[PDB]
Amino acid sequence: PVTDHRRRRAAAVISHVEQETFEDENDQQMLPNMNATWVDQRGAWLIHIVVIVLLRLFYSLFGSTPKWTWTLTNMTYIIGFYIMFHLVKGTPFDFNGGAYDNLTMWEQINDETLYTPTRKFLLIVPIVLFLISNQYYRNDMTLFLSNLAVTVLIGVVPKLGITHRLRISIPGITGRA
Amino acid sequence: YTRVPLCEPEELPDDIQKENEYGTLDSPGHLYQVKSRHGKPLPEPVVDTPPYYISLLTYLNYLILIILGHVHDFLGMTFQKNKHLDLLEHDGLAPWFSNFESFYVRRIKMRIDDCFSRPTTGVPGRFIRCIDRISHNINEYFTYSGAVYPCMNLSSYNYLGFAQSKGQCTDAALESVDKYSIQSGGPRAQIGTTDLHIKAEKLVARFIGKEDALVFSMGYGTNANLFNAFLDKKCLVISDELNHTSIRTGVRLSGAAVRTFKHGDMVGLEKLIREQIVLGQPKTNRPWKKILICAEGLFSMEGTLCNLPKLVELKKKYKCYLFIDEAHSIGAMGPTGRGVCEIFGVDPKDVDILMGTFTKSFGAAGGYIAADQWIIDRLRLDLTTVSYSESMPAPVLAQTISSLQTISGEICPGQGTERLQRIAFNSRYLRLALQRLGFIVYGVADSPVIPLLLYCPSKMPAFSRMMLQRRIAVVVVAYPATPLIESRVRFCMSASLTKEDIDYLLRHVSEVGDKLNLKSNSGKSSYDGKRQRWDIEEVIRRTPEDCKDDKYFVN
Amino acid sequence: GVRLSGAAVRTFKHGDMVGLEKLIREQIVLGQPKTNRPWKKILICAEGLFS
Ligand SMILES: C[C@@H]1CC[C@@]2(OC1)O[C@H]1C[C@H]3[C@@H]4CC=C5C[C@@H](OCCC(CO[C@H]6O[C@H](CO)[C@@H](O[C@H]7O[C@H](CO)[C@@H](O)[C@H](O)[C@H]7O)[C@H](O)[C@H]6O)CO[C@H]6O[C@H](CO)[C@@H](O[C@H]7O[C@H](CO)[C@@H](O)[C@H](O)[C@H]7O)[C@H](O)[C@H]6O)CC[C@]5(C)[C@H]4CC[C@]3(C)[C@H]1[C@@H]2C
Ligand SMILES: CCCCCCCCCCCCCCCCCCCCCCCCCCC(=O)N[C@@H](CO)[C@H](O)[C@H](O)CCCCCCCCCCCCCC
Repeated sequence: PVTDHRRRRAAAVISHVEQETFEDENDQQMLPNMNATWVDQRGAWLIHIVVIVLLRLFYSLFGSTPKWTWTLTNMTYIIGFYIMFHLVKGTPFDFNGGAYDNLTMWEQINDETLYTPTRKFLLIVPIVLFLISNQYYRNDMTLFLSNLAVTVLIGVVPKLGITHRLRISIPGITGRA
Repeated sequence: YTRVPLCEPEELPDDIQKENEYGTLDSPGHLYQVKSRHGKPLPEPVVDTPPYYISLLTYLNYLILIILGHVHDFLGMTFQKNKHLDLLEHDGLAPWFSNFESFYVRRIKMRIDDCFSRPTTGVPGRFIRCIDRISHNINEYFTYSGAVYPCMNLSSYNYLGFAQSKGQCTDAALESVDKYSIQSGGPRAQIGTTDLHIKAEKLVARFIGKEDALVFSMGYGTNANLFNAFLDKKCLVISDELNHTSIRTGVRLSGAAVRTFKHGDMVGLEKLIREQIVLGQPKTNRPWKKILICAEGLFSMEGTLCNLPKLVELKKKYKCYLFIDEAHSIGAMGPTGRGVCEIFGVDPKDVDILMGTFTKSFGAAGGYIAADQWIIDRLRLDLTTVSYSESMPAPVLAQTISSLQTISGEICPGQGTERLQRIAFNSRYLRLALQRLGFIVYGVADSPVIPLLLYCPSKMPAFSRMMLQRRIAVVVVAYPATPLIESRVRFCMSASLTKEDIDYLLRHVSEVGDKLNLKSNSGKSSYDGKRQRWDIEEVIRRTPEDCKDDKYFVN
Repeated sequence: GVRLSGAAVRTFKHGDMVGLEKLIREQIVLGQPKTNRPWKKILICAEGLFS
């Protein structure tokens, strides 16, 4: 081959995305991403509170018990955020030649900067939501355990210094480099 | 019916046609002369924002659109496959394009596609003729009928009104056709070059103010095939985040390292220059062979000017090079029309390389590059387009030469200055009136592009269709071309329009905006720090006199 | 003399050519301290017979 541009699919229990070469990194990431730039903008922080309030009011319009309402709103918010950010990999529009085909939107925020204020806020929201919500279903231990498990396993572990560029081949042979 | 009809030209007297293409001035009081800034630097621009609920509503609308689009795609492509035969593998062959890489075009823009790709006919002058069409399914296919109606033109790149079929330029082009055929033998190296090429190059070099210049057939190829001639993998390019795709393609083909700085932020540029000079090349820390700075004269999406003296002093201090693009600034900006250099008074010797395009003002197709003697002498041997591509045709050369001579003043005296005064007055009057009504308008005081912000996505099709029903042509842009919050409508002013047309447009736009609730001004646009919600009659009566004064513009 | 000159000094073990080659390669690649610029020149000093 005169170019040697291929995608690898090495299989292992624990694997990481290899560091980009000179051409892919220093040259093919120069223009605004247009997929993660909108995070640090106007009105990008209150919208989460608005969504939480709207979900809580929509569930309360049904007329259910507070415990079920708050558990459902926590689960729905966390699952929606996960589906939006952590699950999908890529970008809806061609960037240069497919440079961002191995990373999620979370990794692309602020040009792969580990600690920025928006990341701190996004991590803080689920914890405060859990502390506010648990006060209604403390009596039931099963629901408390379920809420704690959802929060820790979905809304806490991915947003960590570890598990950055971390892939597991259990649900499918992932692609690295 | 499905195919686009071929329209037979209409028979009209001469005067009606001349009035259709170019207007006639009513009073000598509708002209303005542009001054030159000697030692006044450009102040930092100020922008205005709407209240929060607009942003929240926009975010909710986009969230709903994305959710329903993805759900529809998944359900439709899981429960049935006969209709979606262009997005699945057939007889062991992959599809042409991918599902995820074209989500937006198929799922959001396709429902409002009637606002794009509008067929027209005739000269694109003051009034542009359009062919009617009927939407079928959801903007899938169209049926055409033999009917053509005129519309007011606010969507064409015609600044000085050179798009005419009756004048000196048309006669020059016809004489050129009579003398030189439309045939071009081949590349300029082999047989292509003639005497008219040399005449045009010398005239362009004299007009711009540099030593020598070259000509090309396409503006895109001027940038796409230029940077590989003198750049390599050991050079650094610092460019604004808002540059045309041709520059990015040329730099990508060259292979040099690219670092970008935020628009209108000189401190970050200085910090980046210092850090890149200190650190050096990656993995080896050798010094950079050379450093080049790329910038554009006037930015079309915002109508803002670049700060030239700051760049000149920075490059002189740190020993860098400068590249300036003047697609939207040549022939329309400055007391005479030389460009931003005449506006700021900076000598052209400071800028190493200048570029331009003849499509936006001179009514032709081509491009040019202007530099010193030895640089051009080397680049002529080291370029790719000269000895591998075609050559410029003769009618385009004749049109360009006639337009440049007319603007310079050698022939047809008392025309270029009058056109420049017309366009300046029109731009200033429209911008001031729009700001006084209560809208949000970006850009400098004298810029032919007037962007008006329309935030909510559902307000673009409604505004466009209502304006089309009232015989006004507009252009709307949206995500991903523009930021998610900010979507805008762009106005391109001409020297062929008249104050009565501006009044007609102002009345209709004001009433439509009142209907759609597009007036959101926070008082930072006004120079006295108060909200402005005036009447149309009062604005029409007072603005034309106060349009000339420069104290009513914040920037 | 070298101390009065002011140049950088690196020493290699007596009768060990492999270490000398490794040191030469590393010093050519690395460059000057704190700047990683290439050395202007390199000089090798040795004695004929060691007393
Ligand atoms: C009862 C309850 C009710 C409630 C509830 O639960 C049930 O209701 C349920 C309703 C559920 C949703 C239903 C549907 C979706 C869309 C799905 O998808 C998004 C879009 C795509 C996202 O991106 C991927 O796709 C990128 C594509 O480039 C990949 O990129 C790389 O890989 C490239 C490979 O070429 C290389 O180029 C490079 O290495 C690189 O570019 C990368 O993997 C990854 O980024 C993925 O999907 C698309 O892509 C598929 C593959 O092409 C399409 O085809 C496939 O599906 C066809 C279907 O007929 C079949 O023929 C075949 O299986 C096959 O052809 C599929 O149709 C289409 O959707 C994401 C999940 C979601 C939202 C579900 C969430 C859970 C629910 C809300 C449940 C909810 C909780
Ligand atoms: C009445 C039922 C209940 C209603 C509630 C519905 C669910 C709402 C729950 C809250 C969800 C979390 C809220 C956080 C978000 C706050 C507001 C953000 C506003 C929109 C931002 C748009 C950004 C555009 C950037 C473009 C981009 O780059 N896109 C992609 C690739 O990078 C991303 O992959 C892409 O966007 C996500 C694709 C996800 C596809 C969704 C598929 C789900 C199908 C529907 C199933 C239900 C899901 C909800 C449980």
